[PDB]
Amino acid sequence: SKQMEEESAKIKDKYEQANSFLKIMNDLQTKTEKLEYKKDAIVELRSRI
Amino acid sequence: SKQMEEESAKIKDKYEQANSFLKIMNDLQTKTEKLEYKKDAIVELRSRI
Amino acid sequence: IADNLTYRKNLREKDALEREIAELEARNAQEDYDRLIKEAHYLEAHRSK
Repeated sequence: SKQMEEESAKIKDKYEQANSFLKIMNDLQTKTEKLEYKKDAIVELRSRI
Repeated sequence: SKQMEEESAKIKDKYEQANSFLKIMNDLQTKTEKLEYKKDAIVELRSRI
Repeated sequence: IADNLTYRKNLREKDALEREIAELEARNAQEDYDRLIKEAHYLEAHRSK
């Protein structure tokens, strides 16, 4: 039971790091599409002026 | 044991439904950001045209 | 007039986006999935016991 206590703490930590980098990669995809539409906007900007 | 496999199968179906809803709302938040940047761009489009 | 054609197409693009956002907001999948995942978790606990 004590063993399960410490390894439960460890797996909780593993979940914390997993979620912390999962949100990071999700934001990375968000920034990717952000750069895409910003490039489209810059295309329109060079076209207009 | 039969109870075990039936429980596992129905919970797996529940998993499939949950994952479908999760990806649906993920696309929903993506569309939310889409609306955000699209209306931002539309503001400048109306500013010039 | 090129700019005005751009304005027109942007107008209907914005209208389509405004329709889609309203529809997917009316879907309201977040609360439904919250209920579904609560049920899933409790059923998983039942299968575990």
